[PDB]
Amino acid sequence: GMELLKHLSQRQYIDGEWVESANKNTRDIINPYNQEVIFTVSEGTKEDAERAILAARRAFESGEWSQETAETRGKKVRAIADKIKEHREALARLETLDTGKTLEESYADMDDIHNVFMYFAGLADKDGGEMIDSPIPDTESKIVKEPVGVVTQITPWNYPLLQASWKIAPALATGCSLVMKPSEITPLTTIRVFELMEEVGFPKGTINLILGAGSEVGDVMSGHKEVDLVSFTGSIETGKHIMKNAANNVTNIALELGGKNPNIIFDDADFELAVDQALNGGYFHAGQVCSAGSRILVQNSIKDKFEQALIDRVKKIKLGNGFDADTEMGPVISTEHRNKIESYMDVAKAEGATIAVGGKRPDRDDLKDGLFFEPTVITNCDTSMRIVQEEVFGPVVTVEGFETEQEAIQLANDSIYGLAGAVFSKDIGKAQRVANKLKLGTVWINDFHPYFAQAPWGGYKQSGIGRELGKEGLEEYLVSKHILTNTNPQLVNWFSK
Amino acid sequence: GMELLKHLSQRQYIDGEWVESANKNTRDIINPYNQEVIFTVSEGTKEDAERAILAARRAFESGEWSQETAETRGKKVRAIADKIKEHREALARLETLDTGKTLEESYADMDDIHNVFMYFAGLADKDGGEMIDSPIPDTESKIVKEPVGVVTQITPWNYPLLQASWKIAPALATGCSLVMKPSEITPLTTIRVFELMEEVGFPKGTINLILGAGSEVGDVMSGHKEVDLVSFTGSIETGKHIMKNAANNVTNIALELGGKNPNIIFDDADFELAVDQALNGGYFHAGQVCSAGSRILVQNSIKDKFEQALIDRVKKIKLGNGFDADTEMGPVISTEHRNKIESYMDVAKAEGATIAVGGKRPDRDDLKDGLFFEPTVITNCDTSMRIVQEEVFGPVVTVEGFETEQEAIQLANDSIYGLAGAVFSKDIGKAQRVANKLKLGTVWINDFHPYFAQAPWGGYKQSGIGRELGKEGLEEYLVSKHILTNTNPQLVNWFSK
Amino acid sequence: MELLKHLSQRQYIDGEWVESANKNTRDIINPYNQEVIFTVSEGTKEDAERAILAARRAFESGEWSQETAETRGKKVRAIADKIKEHREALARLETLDTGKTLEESYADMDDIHNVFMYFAGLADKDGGEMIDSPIPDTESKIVKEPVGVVTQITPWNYPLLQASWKIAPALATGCSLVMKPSEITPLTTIRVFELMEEVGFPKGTINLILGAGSEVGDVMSGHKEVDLVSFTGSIETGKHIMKNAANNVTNIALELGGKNPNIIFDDADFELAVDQALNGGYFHAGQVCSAGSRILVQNSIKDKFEQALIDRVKKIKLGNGFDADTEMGPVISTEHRNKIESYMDVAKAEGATIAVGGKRPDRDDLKDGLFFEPTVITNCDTSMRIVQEEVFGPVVTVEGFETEQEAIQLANDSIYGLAGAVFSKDIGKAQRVANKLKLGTVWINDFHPYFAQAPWGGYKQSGIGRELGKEGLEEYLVSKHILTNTNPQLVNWFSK
Amino acid sequence: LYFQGMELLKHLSQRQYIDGEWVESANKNTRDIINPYNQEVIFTVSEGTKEDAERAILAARRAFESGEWSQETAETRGKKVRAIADKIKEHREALARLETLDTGKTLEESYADMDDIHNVFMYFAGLADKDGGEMIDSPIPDTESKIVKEPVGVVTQITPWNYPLLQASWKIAPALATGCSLVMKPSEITPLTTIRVFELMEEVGFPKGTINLILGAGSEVGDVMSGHKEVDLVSFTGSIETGKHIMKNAANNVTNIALELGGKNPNIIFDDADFELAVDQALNGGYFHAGQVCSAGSRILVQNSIKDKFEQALIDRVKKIKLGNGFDADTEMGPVISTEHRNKIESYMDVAKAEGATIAVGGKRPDRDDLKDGLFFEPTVITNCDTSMRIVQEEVFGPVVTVEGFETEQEAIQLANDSIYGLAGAVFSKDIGKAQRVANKLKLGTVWINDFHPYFAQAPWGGYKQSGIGRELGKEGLEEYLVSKHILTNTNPQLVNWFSK
Ligand code: NA
Ligand code: NA
Ligand code: NA
Ligand code: NA
Ligand code: NA
Ligand code: NA
Repeated sequence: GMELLKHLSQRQYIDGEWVESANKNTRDIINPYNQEVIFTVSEGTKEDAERAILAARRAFESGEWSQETAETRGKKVRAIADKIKEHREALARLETLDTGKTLEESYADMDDIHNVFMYFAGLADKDGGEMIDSPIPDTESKIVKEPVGVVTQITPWNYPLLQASWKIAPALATGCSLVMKPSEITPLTTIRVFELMEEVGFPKGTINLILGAGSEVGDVMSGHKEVDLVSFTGSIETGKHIMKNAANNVTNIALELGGKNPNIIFDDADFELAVDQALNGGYFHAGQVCSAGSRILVQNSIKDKFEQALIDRVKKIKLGNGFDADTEMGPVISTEHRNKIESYMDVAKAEGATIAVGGKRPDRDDLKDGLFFEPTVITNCDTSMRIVQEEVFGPVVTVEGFETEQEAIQLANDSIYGLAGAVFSKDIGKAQRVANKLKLGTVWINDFHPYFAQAPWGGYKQSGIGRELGKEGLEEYLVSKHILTNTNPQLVNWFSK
Repeated sequence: GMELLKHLSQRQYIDGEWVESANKNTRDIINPYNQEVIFTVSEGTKEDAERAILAARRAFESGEWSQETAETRGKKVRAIADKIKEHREALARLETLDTGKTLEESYADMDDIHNVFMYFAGLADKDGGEMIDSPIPDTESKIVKEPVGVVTQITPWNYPLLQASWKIAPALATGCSLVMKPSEITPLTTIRVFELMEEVGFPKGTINLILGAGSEVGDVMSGHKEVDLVSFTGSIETGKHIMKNAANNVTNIALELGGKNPNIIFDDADFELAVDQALNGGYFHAGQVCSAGSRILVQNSIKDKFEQALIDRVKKIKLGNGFDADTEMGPVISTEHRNKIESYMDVAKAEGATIAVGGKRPDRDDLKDGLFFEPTVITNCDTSMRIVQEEVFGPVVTVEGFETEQEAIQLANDSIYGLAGAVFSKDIGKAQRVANKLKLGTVWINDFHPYFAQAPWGGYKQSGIGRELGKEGLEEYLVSKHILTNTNPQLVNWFSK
Repeated sequence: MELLKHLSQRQYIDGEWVESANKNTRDIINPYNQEVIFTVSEGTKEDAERAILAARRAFESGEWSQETAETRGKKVRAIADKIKEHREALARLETLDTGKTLEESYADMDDIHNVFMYFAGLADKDGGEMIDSPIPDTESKIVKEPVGVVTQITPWNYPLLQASWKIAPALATGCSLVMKPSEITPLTTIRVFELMEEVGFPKGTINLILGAGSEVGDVMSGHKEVDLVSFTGSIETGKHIMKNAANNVTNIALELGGKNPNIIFDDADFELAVDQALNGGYFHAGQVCSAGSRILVQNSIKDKFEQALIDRVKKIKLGNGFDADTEMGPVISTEHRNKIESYMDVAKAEGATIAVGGKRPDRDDLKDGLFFEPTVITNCDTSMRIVQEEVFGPVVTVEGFETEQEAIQLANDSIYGLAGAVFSKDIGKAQRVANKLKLGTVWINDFHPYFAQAPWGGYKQSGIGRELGKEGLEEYLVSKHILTNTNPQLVNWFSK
Repeated sequence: LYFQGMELLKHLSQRQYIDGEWVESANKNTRDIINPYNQEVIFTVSEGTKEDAERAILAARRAFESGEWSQETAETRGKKVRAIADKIKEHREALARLETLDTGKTLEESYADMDDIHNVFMYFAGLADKDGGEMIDSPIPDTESKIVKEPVGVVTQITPWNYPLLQASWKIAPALATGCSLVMKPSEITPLTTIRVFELMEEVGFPKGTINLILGAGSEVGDVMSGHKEVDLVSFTGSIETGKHIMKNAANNVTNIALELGGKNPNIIFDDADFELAVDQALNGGYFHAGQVCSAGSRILVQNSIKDKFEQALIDRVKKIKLGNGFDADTEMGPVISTEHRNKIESYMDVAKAEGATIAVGGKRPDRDDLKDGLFFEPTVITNCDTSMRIVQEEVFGPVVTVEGFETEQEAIQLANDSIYGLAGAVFSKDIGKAQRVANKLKLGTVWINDFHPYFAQAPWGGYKQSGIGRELGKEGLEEYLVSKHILTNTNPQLVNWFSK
């Protein structure tokens, strides 16, 4: 469906105007299902990014949005939520066109996105600070929460609009001015949400959209002196660089990098549930969702049976066009990403692991032109291997065995990451013991994947800094100010007269 | 009084043992009043720092402190507070010996320190997380707050034990394990507080003290993979380096880097109060306290009179030995710091400002051997000058005029810093308008200097990242985990059978 | 006429619009002309019992109480949207029923929308706490649940606004409710129940009882299946309700109005203070719960203030609330106008001066309605009954004071504690006074503001508990401490 | 005849404490305090008058209005509350012995109590300066909106005979931490530890009138404490009948009430419970403090497949419970509190019989020589009963348990909730998921999963339904002693011009 695109903007949005790149450069956007060019958009310059940042500062300083009532900001955020639902069908199709995920996955996404905006809309006017009981007589002490200021927001290619919603909603609810740059390879739904936000109506410069991967654009967004918070979701290497650049101005950072999310299955788990959720954990969005569970840890007494049950089902996963109802798994996002996955299979082999199923591009005629990769299970591996220690971010799972509860915890925590993970067991007490010991921002007990606006999401260790979603997510966009009034000021007379 | 030192430890404290440096290196500690060597301590190695970090990790993982009840942690933090009060006299004298500040200032410090530990002791068991209303039927969602983990803590020379208290108290209250390194030039009260903490009794490895050059062990304390939070208070250049190092492991950072704190005096201020508090803001601890007000902004109609009234009083400030009750202002901290202050006077002159009073080392016989510098007032300057834009951190103030409320706000915000500031005016409504527009973490209305454990302290912009003190200060030492239990788990059956 | 042509005339119990069990009815009056405008069911005590039992059944079924908080919020938001959609007709109905101006009713409907919206947004924002247990190997959590079955009795001043303050949190939290509006002003409440039915809630979640039938109030306050009784109205009725609630140790929330003081210092903005004294005294003919009937004015400006106030009072335009030029409508009922008249007799007997007003207006177009002239009473003091007792009408008293300390002492010399104002350009002084006033809401250089984001309620005899804000929501929740011992060991205290 | 235990009462005050002075009753009336172990008079104290209570209330109001305590910094109030806590620990031994002397409970139970009481004061000391209100994001442009929390004002506090000093600590600690002024009246039959804690509080030092102690059950004293116009909150713990009367009196001034009236606390034992744990905890639930603690579990609901075995195991152990002097280390259960209370328990056994229940064991006063003079009653198990009986529907507050069977999870929940009460209860099952389902459906302020009795200052305690109004302990408990004030400042006030000029 190209007609989606006939009225879609191809430009950046800076200081209230849809504008081309300063040098008129463009980029061709691809559909991963067939590798065909589907759209062409502006490829911005570092100067365009600077300009958007300066526009955001100007707007912030003008106070039109930062001084708007929180109730009114909430209404405007709610109007965005309603736009998302109104345009659910076209937004879902656009996300499927751009990212390759199934239309059913995109629908679920748009429902979630609506709920993200709705949550933050409702939160906007619920906490402006606190009154402090001052330990000094005849003083009044209060903490006032203000918008952090100017924020730069960089989003990834896995769930572009969802990740955008997680950043935009609190930023707008709190009164910040923002500059957003989506992944250079998946900008379509982000352009669309900016059109919608423009329709809702915000003061000029409050929201700005930069497009591309232009030289130093990232560096400007992370290193500009007028930025108060840089919020980045993406690769670990890029994130570290971003944090180093933010240091030059002592700028707050929020990072969500990925993680190797463990899926711990005890022998007293509901076996069929555990297999089902291992599949779901490994292969939803071809294993590219941030919540993906690529590291299965299964108790030794059920390991052999578990491995086979998993493989039996992996063999039946239906690959195809995300627009087709029968498709269960779409393609991976890009050539570069598929190549990384292929190199990892080589690593697995070199280390002596077994490719139990999958591990190559599918041959089928209707899959030949797209960026498909078979769902894969790697067995006979251990925590010392690169394939276990490094996240591939593809439709690939590893399987390790464990003997004891203590061992499962130790193995699961033997990782540089700390994003999310699950424990499966009918023994809820045991599951809760494991959950309390796992160094992960989210632990699921007898589930896999859930996240929602009402609860914070983020990582321990190298999976990130800070939180998105929930009240903690909103707090990344606020800054505290202690105003202390002396209501009966007297000279101190410490120095001589 | 060097009997204060006859049983003071000269060693580091690592994994429950007082130990020398791995290479037996030492450093001579000086009294700034007379530049005499007063004590010799171990000068630790980068391997000593690594060892302390590994000990903190081991202890953390053992759970003896991290899994102790919050109530019990609070009792132990309270026992520290009680030790501080019990040893108030000797601790105050030690701080005066090491830092040069007056004994009265040290006494006030020790009272404050007691109150910091007491506040956090009381906070320890007041919030373990929250229950979330899950949007998914048949699920329980909770957010549990855990200690962040292993923390490294680097403190400055201005208020060594105070700054230590701000970091140690929440770290211990929340169940973290810590490695602390005080300023290489002022370690004495920090050594002493470690002896006191050891007496209170903590599991081995919970607290560790490293001594010596930040240039040796700093990179390890900021860049080690087993650290979960690096908390640094000190110079801006060092802080940026520390944050860039922390990025290598995506490590949380908390920074307080000082600031050029404005003191805004309107023509309807209580005049005598404003002069008094300008003196206090400029010259308490020879202008070296983090709350110092070096940038005075005074309304033009009272400026000429204000300048003279300030100068009249500056001429009478009594410099001397901090142990002498008549002393109002002690020396500055070191040769290096005094040299920086002298270079700044040269800058002021080169830029065309006037040294209205002071601006040199005092001549008097009893002051000749110490690191004294005269309280100084610089006039005829403006916001474009280096002397206005750069913080000297000494007994020096600049005076700028302003015509309007709007101008005062614009000038005060024309700075890279954002730590604290004051507004003086009998028109409380106007003071509140100004306070709301100042980009500062603390604004005082008709006061100067107050800070206290009940309220968060920290900076906007280049003054820092995060907060110390208050509930927010405690929160730096916690991490959130969302535990989601599915209480009626069903297969999803997204994939084929 | 078409405004009422499709409006239900019945009660709403367990998902059905029903007549009274005895088919009794009550004629509803328009205070502007005293004409009967509508006829509705006058329920029985058995009807009230049946609604309470229906609410309990629904609560126990869990369809609403176990609905997700996010979904409950969407439903409460849908109510808010209905209010805005029907803003025009709802405003006209409130004016018809209560007599207040159409402009006042419009403002009301905008506010009511915002009340539902606020609570919709709050519904899913706090489910309880994790506690750091002092017992090793235990998990301690506090789960917040709906309080249960709630009865809600509302007054005649701002019927739909007061209904919104109660309904919004009750629904957001998952309670089941039984509401009874003032017998004399049920129209907008019937309408909002039609709208809520359209939004769609499980049968029994919401129920509407109409009337002042024998023992109906007593059933709503004294039934064993009720978990909270929330009442807004007169002090005498509130006390009776609390005594009845005691028979089952039932939570009560009460809002009983108050003598709200308006303190004007000589350094106030003078014209602002006169303007706001008028607004405080005479908005809704002085019948709004935020009304300021007790003016305390500093002696040095008192004479000038009194005359400025009187000059303006003489020009206040009385008339039909539907007419744009009307500034003040009639009072609510014959009984209420009679209470106001008896208070003027008291004022005279005590030796106060009726400086202006104090009687029914004569004008031809006003003759048939329940009008009472805006009134200013001067030369009075805190020892008088007129100053100690609130009349809740278009009447203000004026007392002088010399000092800040005296103003505070006078303002606190009252059984009430609902709201009040301080007018002064000296903000530090206004803040000192505000901190010392025993009132749930204090305005500095303003009069009347209230809003869903902040709690409203009274100290002393003005009430128990709060409505609006997070505290208001909390009246509809109950805390449960669930403590799990994760390594239970025998205690072995008793011998084996 | 002298013995070292006399040092315990020799210097203990016998008077009330009003407006900073230890004073006798206005009419010099006194009351004899008894030790329930031997029914001997152990001490004589003032029995105050209604005028004494009025005077204390007026003193509290005066003090509150003076602001010396209400305007003290929260930090400083916390230090003072902490000093009280430290006094409790310092005098732990004597306070425990005194509580055992006055109430009859074992010395080990009193020791545990004093540790708890210390922790209560410590918890509130720590809480005192942690929340002064909120800044509100105002929907009106050019306004500032804040909520300031103030002490509620003058509070009256009436405590029961079961855990006199513990219940006193639950009330005093938040009242002082928040800056209220208080008037406290302990149970007329158990005032000793309350007098002692007032001596200790006076040592710590508070402004005159901030704390006041009334003693007795004098005519209309209760009525003055619940119905006086100068009171802002009445907090009562005790019987349901008294609580209702108190609430009705509080209504005359529209006065806030906080009530804790006890309850019939269910102990639900599934067939997949740890059997020996469940029998152990059923004993603990039924018989700690002779079943007089407020957390007592008198209503056992046991799944039918293990009911017979459970009933016999319970009875086998009940036969071995050691009754005796609370001061003796071997004592497992002490006497009941008074003659009137023991009589109520005896009349309930008559009711049980009339209704057709079986007294499986106990049900009478013990015969043994060393128990003959005290207010002892045998630990009792009543079987073959059902939810329609008075003995199941009404709480006896003694060393008595009833045992009902149930077949299903749904049935257990239904039966457990078929009660006018709502204080606390337990679920025993190795199936934690099931226990959690049951816990969420029970209409009780506290639910224990595989435990019985725990309460602590960090978590609120209170009842649904007729067990009470409001909460004690935790942040919610502190909040009973605070009142909210919304201060709204218009920072750019403009005339409205609604009325014509
Ligand atoms: Na991290
Ligand atoms: Na300085
Ligand atoms: Na910063
Ligand atoms: Na009125
Ligand atoms: Na009240
Ligand atoms: Na109740």
